[PDB]
Amino acid sequence: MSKGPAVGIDLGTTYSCVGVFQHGKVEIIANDQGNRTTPSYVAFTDTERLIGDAAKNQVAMNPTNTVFDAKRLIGRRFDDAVVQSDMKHWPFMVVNDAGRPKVQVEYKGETKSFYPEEVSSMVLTKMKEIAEAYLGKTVTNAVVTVPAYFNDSQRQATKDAGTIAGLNVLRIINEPTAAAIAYGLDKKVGAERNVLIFDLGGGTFDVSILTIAAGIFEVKSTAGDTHLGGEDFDNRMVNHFIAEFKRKHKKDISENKRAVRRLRTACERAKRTLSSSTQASIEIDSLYEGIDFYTSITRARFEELNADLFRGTLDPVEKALRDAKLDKSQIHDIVLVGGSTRIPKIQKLLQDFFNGKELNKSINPDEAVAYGAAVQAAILSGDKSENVQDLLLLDVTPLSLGIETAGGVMTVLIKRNTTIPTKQTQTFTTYSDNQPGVLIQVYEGERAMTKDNNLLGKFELTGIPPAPRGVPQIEVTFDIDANGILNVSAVDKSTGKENKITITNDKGRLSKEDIERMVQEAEKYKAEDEKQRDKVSSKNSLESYAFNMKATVE
Repeated sequence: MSKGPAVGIDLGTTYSCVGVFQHGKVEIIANDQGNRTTPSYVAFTDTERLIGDAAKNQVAMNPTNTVFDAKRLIGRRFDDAVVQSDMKHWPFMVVNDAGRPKVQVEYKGETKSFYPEEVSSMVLTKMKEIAEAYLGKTVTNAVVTVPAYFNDSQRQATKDAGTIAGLNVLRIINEPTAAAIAYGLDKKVGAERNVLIFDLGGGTFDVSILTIAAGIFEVKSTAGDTHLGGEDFDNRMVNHFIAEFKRKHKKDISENKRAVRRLRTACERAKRTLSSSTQASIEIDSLYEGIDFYTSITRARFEELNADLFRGTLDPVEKALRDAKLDKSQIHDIVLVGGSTRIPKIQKLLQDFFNGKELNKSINPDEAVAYGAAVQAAILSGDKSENVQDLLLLDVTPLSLGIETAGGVMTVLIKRNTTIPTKQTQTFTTYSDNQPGVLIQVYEGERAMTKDNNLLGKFELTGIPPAPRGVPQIEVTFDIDANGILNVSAVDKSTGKENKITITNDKGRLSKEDIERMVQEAEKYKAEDEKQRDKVSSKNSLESYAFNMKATVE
């Protein structure tokens, strides 16, 4: 049963990467031309379909038929605005075939249209063969990564792209998570940990704040820039020089395209140099009108030229940190991913922002994602990962615990991940005037409304002395002992009367899967939720009725 291990793939916008976990080590597969990453390009000519390095190298000559940025369409509807705004930036065509987009090209003389998922399948196919060449055995099982903001639609389209290329997609995990996995930030289990994934690619920038605990991943917030990346920084260097030329020789090399191409390439190499040297040389023989161009930029002017672009970097970090509701100091880990994160200045800013905290960057930033996806791929096929046999780990709550408050809303008493033997208490009041009593109803789950969580038990507390709405004081208590049992009790603070219910939290009633499946939903609905997070107000208990009364309109 050793006919094909597991394959991890980072389906990136501009480039893609495929690695594999073999012999207790991750290995990033180089392609047929020696590259670790492969351009996500698919060119169509009158004699063949090109993919990867080969397609991209001829883009200059066959612009209208060399497609790229398919990841920006995947799962979307032709009328999506994001799509309408992007189309305006591409050489090739996008047509609307019954609601969904299709790139149209001239292939072998004929006009052809392709769904995005297919364009991607072509990328995954070259990726698949890259692996099969290295492994010498057919590749079938693969983990494909995707951005955290992607919606169900996009996830399924990314998944269809793999099955179209004969790939069985074990699972789709988020790029921020895959990154964390590559750095084994999950296997560090103990206290709850917050992780900020700082991803700066060739043209995409994404910030993610993850909370890991008990090997479970929850996406707290996402933020970034969908049109910012390395390319942009090179541009800053390219115009710099165009001007410098026009100023030295009173000649604008803009007319000539090849001149510009040559310029942009020289700058691309200089940027790389600048990440590890304080200067970079620029030598182009007969750049424009026979004129030779020989100069050199200092990291300082490079930084000066992208000054705003670089600092702007922290805004999405700040935003993300806010939407995640926590201070910079509450971040346990910072992870660097994306080629652009090699730029000294970017690192300086990120680190000076966190007061010198150490940055996780040892793993090639371009491979981190493909790397982790490869690691996650093994575990789902056969890989030693039983850390729960050394002694006694840290027992925390699997799912948030709580009670229904007027309106049918969830009010947590003990959020998930709280150490195990703890008792949390909170006070409530009646909703309407002279309320007979309150209905205590224990709920579990991570969603905002109780209808979206699981009901574990309920008990009433009658005998509340008639009082103006908001006067009675009921002290609810959630007590969880060592062995995991939950005891929910309510006390009317004006009399001493109480009532309790013991809930059997014992038995593997929740597998790793259930938790995740549920956390994923909570983040998939973080909006309807963070917005429903304003429906009513306060902590008051319903007139002794579960929100299982008559539902109304839309």
